[PDB]
Amino acid sequence: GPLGSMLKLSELHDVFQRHPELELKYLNMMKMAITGKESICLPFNFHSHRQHTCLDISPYGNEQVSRIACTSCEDNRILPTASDAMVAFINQTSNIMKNRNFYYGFCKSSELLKLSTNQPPIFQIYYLLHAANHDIVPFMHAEDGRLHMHVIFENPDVHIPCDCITQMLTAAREDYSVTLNIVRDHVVISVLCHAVSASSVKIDVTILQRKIDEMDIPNDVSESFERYKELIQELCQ
Amino acid sequence: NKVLHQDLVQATRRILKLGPSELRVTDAGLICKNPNYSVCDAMLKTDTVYCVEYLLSYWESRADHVPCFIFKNTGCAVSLCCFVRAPVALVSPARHVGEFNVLKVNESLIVTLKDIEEIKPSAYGVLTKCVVRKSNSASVFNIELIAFGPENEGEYENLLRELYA
Ligand SMILES: [Ca+2]
Ligand SMILES: [Zn+2]
Repeated sequence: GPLGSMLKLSELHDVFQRHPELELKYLNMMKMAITGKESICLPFNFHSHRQHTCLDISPYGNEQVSRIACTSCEDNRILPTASDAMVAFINQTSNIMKNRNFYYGFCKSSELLKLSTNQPPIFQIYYLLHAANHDIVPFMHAEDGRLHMHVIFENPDVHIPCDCITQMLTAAREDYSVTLNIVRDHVVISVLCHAVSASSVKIDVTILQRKIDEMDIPNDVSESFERYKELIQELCQ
Repeated sequence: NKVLHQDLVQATRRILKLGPSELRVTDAGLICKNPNYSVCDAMLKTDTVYCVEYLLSYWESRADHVPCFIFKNTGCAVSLCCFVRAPVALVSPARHVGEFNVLKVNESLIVTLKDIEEIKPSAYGVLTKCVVRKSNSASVFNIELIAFGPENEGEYENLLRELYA
């Protein structure tokens, strides 16, 4: 308190000579970050994203935060990679219920679905976001035979972890653009496909399409999704 | 002067916690002749937190000179080159360090105590440290300067008390 409020580090050096044992102790101690935050201007395109920086959307500010300074994140936890996301894309038909939420976004359209099986980064990006934040709702739409996606965050306070983004950009690179934006107080990540490159894998469209048709859409899901579909249509136009 | 030269080198190894192979020393005789030569160049690991301010301030403590360090990107890693007094001329694309910096192989980033003052909010319980990160691109690195307060202010004050027995 009283010493702490008064001493500058230019005065501690003659003191650390007498006590070199306490220097390391002093150095390690200073680990509570105060800086590493900055505002972000919407719509926030992810080419503007600063490397190794989480995003924090909240009533207390839409701001990017450095990973060392980030306290909402959890040091112990391991988030998947774009490669894990690809493996998940490959094994879709084994995890239909897990990924129920992703399939609802197609709104029972088999054309939009067939496009997804030619465009892995769509599933990948969903998979990657979902692992970070389970409370998201994707909506799929197509233009010129290219699948695009909008991912709505259900909650108003949204924290996008740093490594979740790094992986996103890996799955999205060159062909896609990603933009974060708020609409009607909700966060919406927009993934735009510029070009459909060749996929070197082939997902069994039939067993996927047929198994998706069989699923029932719950009324909680239906009514919640019903609310959100409008929100996107208002941001588009 | 040799003792002083050594003192600075030994400190740099301690504060940055560098092994013997990780610090490059140039000899004082060859430094004495030319003012524009670094006294030591420190090899910095990525994702490692480094106490740059305390190192600068130690150097200002021992010297009667405003120290000048410079981050150089060697291509595959960043090194921190340490000067007692700012060189007369430097590698052209040289600028001063902020909270975030994008460092190209071409470019070089100067760090002094006065750039740190600007970054840190208060002066009394705040120490700033730096971190190097591998960029999205292959050749590029990021230098992050971030200010830090203590875990516990009680422990800190205790420490400050223990320092004056
Ligand atoms: Ca004072
Ligand atoms: Zn975070």
